Amino acid sequence: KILHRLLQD
Amino acid sequence: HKILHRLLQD
Amino acid sequence: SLALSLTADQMVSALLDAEPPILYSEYDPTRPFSEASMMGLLTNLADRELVHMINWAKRVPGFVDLTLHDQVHLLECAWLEILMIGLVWRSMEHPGKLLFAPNLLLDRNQGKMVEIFDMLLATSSRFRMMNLQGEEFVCLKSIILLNSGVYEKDHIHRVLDKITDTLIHLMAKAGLTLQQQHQRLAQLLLILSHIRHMSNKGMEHLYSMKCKNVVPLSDLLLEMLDAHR
Amino acid sequence: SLALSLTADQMVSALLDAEPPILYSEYDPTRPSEASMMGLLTNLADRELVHMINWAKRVPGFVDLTLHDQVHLLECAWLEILMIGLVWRSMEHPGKLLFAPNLLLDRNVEGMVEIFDMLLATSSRFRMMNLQGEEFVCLKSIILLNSGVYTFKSLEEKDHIHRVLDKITDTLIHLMAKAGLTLQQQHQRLAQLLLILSHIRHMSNKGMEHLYSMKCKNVVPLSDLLLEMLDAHR
Ligand SMILES: Oc1ccc(C(=C2CC[C@H]3CCCC[C@@H]3C2)c2ccc(O)cc2)cc1
Ligand SMILES: Oc1ccc(C(=C2CC[C@H]3CCCC[C@@H]3C2)c2ccc(O)cc2)cc1
Repeated sequence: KILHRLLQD
Repeated sequence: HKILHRLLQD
Repeated sequence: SLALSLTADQMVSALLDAEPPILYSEYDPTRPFSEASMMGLLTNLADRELVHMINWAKRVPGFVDLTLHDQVHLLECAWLEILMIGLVWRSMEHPGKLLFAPNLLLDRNQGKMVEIFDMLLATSSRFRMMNLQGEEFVCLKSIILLNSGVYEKDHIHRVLDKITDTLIHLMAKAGLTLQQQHQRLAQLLLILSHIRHMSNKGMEHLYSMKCKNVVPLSDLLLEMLDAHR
Repeated sequence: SLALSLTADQMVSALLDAEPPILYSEYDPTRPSEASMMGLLTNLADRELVHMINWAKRVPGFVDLTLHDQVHLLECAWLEILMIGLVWRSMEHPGKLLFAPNLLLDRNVEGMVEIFDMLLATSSRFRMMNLQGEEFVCLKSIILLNSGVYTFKSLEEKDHIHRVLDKITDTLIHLMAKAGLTLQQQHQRLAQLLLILSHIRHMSNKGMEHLYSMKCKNVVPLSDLLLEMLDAHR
């Protein structure tokens, strides 16, 4: 998910 | 016309 | 308004004596696994509880000072939150189980919503770990009654301030330090945000079953349900 | 943990400089509707989410959580955080909601107007209480950590979030004590602030179901991130 992506970056 | 109207007076 | 002149102990005794009874559901030990029998059992229970709640609200300090329309609006907004915080309270001594009635104890496997069911169990476990006292419970429930539909208005805010003083007074009597008081005060009030959440998700859950003619709902419960639309 | 060992003043300053900016909308006074309005708000909210995510990372104790936990906390409270921000910005604009410095709207589709009034009432509530920025950044952080502490093997800290929530509570009291408020007034104001969080929760829940119906009717389209945030409440 996008939220999971942005939180990880 | 609510029942809640009546019950709050009883 | 005599509520403002009451003392902290007078506030507690008033709320404790106003406590509605723990009602029983329809008997017969048949464990409900159907969606109709489940909700039919809960609708009948909730409807009977609503009658006691109304008369309980009258005996809440400051509530009688409001206009009839305000009393209606406040009850229309918080009736499910009050039912839930009562359910959660009764379910404390039974981890992983919801005590809707002394003869009606349900677990997570009775989900036929389970999401709201788990939220109620989590709230119950939280109360249990915090060792929520009865004096604290009746204050939180009163807050829900006055806060939920607070949108003349000063009076409610004055009584809400009074209940806050009552909550702190109870904690100070329990030997809690100055820091443990405002901390526990914060912890108790943050749960009210979750009770609100479960209530809102419960409403739309009750609108769907009403929009399906599953169980015959009472006229009173219908008017309470219709108010949230 | 960097948190918990933070002082009250260190907590405040950390929340303050972590504040997201106030973005502008695409509003044009010349251009004409409720459809284009929601499109303007959808585009605004989508750009606000990117800043909120990076804001959450700078919230003391938030990065101590697992990645799956961080996702859950934001999925549950993104609209709450947005709303309390909107309410905070509109604090000095009575009868108006300041979505953006170029988008200041008043009450003038039903159901959305009821939410609008609830947002105004909360904004009026903050104004009559003279809410401070130090108090606001604490409240917004509480929402981030509290709104999803439930609805989560042995797991847990959930238990760390509760530890941080206590710290923020201590911080709030420290602020009120510095404001010359008596010991009684501090407890009352603390209760007043946290009771408002129940209203913010309510407005958020009613906002979701309104956003869900808008989705299942097209017209005003939602971004990819905003769509996945919405599905989390379904
Ligand atoms: O018509 C109804 C009105 C309220 C209730 C009720 C609910 C609402 C819906 C379900 C959702 C998941 C499991 C428990 C709740 C309780 C409930 C909650 C607490 C009670 O003490 C009694 C009923 C059920 C039917
Ligand atoms: O800073 C903020 C920006 C946008 C929102 C948001 C709102 C707030 C205003 C109410 C008004 C009518 C009904 C829904 C909207 C939701 C909203 C609106 C449209 C969306 O697609 C997403 C969120 C809240 C705060």
